[PDB]
Formats: sequence, structure tokens, C-alpha cells
Amino acid sequence: EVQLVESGGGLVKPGGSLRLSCAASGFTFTNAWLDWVRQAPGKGLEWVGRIKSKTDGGTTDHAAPVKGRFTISRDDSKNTVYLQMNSLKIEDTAVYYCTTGVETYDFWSGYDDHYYDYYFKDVWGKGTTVTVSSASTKGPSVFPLAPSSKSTSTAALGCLVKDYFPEPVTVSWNSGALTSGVHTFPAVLQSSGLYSLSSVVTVPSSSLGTQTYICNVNHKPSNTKVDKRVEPK
Amino acid sequence: EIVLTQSPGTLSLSPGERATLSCRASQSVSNNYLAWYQQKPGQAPRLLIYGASSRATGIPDRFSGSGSGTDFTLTISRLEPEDFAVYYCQQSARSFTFGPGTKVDIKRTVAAPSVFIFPPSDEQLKSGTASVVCLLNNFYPREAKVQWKVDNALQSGNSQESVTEQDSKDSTYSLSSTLTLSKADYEKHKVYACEVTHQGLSSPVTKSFNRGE
Repeated sequence: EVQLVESGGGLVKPGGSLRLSCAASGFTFTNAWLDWVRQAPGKGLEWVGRIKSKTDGGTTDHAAPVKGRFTISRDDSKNTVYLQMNSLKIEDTAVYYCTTGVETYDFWSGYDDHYYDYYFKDVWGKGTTVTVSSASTKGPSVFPLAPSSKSTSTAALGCLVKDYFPEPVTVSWNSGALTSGVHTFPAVLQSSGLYSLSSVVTVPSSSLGTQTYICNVNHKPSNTKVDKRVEPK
Repeated sequence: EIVLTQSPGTLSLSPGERATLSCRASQSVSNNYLAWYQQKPGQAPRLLIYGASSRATGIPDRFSGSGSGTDFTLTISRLEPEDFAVYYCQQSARSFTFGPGTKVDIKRTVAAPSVFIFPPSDEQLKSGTASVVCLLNNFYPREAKVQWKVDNALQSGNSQESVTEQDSKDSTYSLSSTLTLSKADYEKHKVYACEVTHQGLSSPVTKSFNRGE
């Protein structure tokens, strides 16, 4: 089976460098091109560059925003394409994929090579994540968003998981026993370079004096684990 | 270099309906250079159509592509539940670029947001900062907006929001907005309000509190 696997991502300071690898299996690049495509958080797809097949001489082309900073190359002996990334910028933060097309020909028996059925399909890796940031590792504070029987619209409560770096944090409620009414929002990146995430639950207002709501927060990079019981004010 | 534009940004349809997605190219391109991709959350994109109208291997018959010149169309003859996703056109005629994407989401009846405001917690105030949170819950379609006022003055530049994916059962969205203040600024003012707009509201909604009451 044709497969691509990206590696070499990580967290890097502005101005820093990474080298990504795209290792092909089940085929070689003798007659196949290789594209790098990236996707910033919550954004669309952006082509980064291409290297042509070995038959076409392995010519490379790179997108204008990365020209001079990123360079595609290949080690033919490894069936691997590299993306050398220098002078990294915070807007280079993205998931980086490699991808190519796979052509196959089913030649007609009794005819010559001009007669065939043509098949075409793409292959993508799972991606590798590049994060470019000046921030240092910090665990979140977990602040309660307290409900009230006088603030109905049901009641709502939550936890604000504020000021952490890097991603991710996980949030559950009542150790996973509560998912009805739960919304855990995408993290936002604050102007400070720290992330913040909110998780909320809508609940009956008339049982706040007897039901327990605890948000379970885990930030593995800082070894932060915090359970916050959210009580009415 | 060629710019691909896509309309609409979000197409709202029911399972079983025909979907028609539009891609425009800033320069004319030959058909061999135009492709369409699908992408679902947490997954790489998947090629649907290449050469404007050819299906990639294993792509179902309900996907088809048409058009020429500067105007291309992806058609899904009858939407299946797995087809609610983002669709991108793509061209290789001059460099390699993608369109901005059209999201196809599940149509349901209009639902107004339920709105909740949360003052900064006493714990956060002790820690030295102040965040005010506004929750806009279970609305449809996606176009709810919120603005913040402090002592009746509209705020700008000091809020951030994010939005959930469409709910798998009730097909609604939720949105949370956070107003970030210094603790000194929070203690300097009294009335904190978020004003919410959405087509399902008979009138916009304000939720507010007075600090210290």
C-alpha cells in the first residue's frame, strides 16, 4: 500500500529551524512528485512547495511566503523528501502534510500501450505539527464560571482554563460521567502567547444545591492536573 | 499568480438534497489544472475530482465536477450524512493554490442563542487578573455575534471568541467570548454587559451585571 509519513515537527522559537521528513513506502519518487501543504489552526489549506519526480530531474518550487527560508530536497537512497525550515515565523505555525498522486494503468490485452484504463488517487500523510512561539511552558489556572438559579436562559456553569503553553489541555466533567449539555470550546491564543480554553455545561437551575459539577483539567506539558468543583455564588 | 474564490462560505442543506458548490479562478485555466478536495475535522484532505470533471479512484458517483474557464462547480447529487464537510477547489495552472473552502453544514430550523454572562471569579481576582465570559448557547445558523460594553462603552481589541462544531444531535452551535481586563480596570468600572445579535432573536439580547452586587 502507498503511504507517506511526516516527521520532524515540534515547538521552535521565532528565528529557529526545523527539518521535516516525508518518508514514502510502497512506491518511490522516480515517477511521482511530492507536495508539502500546510494548515494553520482554524484556517484553510496552503501549498508550501513541490519537488518533481527523479525522471523530471527533481526540480523544486516553493511558495512565495516561504521562498528563501524553506528548502525541499531529497535523499533518493532513503525514499524521503525533506523540508528544511529556517528563519521560522509565528505565522508558520501549522500542521504540515506531504502528499502526492498515484497513477496506475490497466493496459488492454490485445491492444498496444496507447490503450489502457487510467486510475488516479492521492495519498497524504497524517501530518506533523510545527508551533513557532516565544512562550515558555506554563500550566493553566482553572477558574470557575459559577451558576445561579437567578441567571436562567436552564443554568450554565463552566471552567476557564487560562494562560497555558503549549497545547493541549484536556477537560472532562465529573471524571467523564457528565457529557450531556457540555461544550468544550476550541482553545484561543492570547496576545500574550499563552492559550486559554473554556468548557461549559448547561444544567437545571433548581438542583444546584444538591448536584456536584467538577471540571477535570490536565495539562501534561506542565504536569498540571486540577479538579475544580464549580459552586453557585 | 491565480486566486481561487469560493461561494458561499457556508452552504446549509438537508441530507438528501443536491449540493452545488462554486469556484472562480482569477485567470482562466484549462480544465486539466482544476481539482476539488474534501476535508473533515481531524483528517487530511481527500481528492474528489481532478481535471475539472474526473473522479479520483474510490470516490462515489454522487460527486461530479463541471465548468471551464474561470467558473467551476462541484455537485453532490444527493447529500449523505458523511458529506457535511469542507470543500476546497485547487489549481496547478500557475503555481499551486487552494480556494478558501466552502463548508456544507446541516440545515435545521432557526434557533436563537441562550445567553449567559459570568463575572471574574474571586479566585482569578486574587490571582491578579480579570476575565468576563459570555456564553451564546445552542443557536442556528452559525451567525451569532457578541460585543462587550463596560460602563456603556463598546470594547474593542480585548476580547476573543471561539465556536464549537455543529452538534451531532440538535445541529446547533455554541460560542464563548472572553473579555480580558486588568484587575485595576475591572475594579475601575461598574456595569459589564455583552450584547448578542442573531437572526433568531426577536430583538438583540443584553446580559449584564454590576460589579460588587
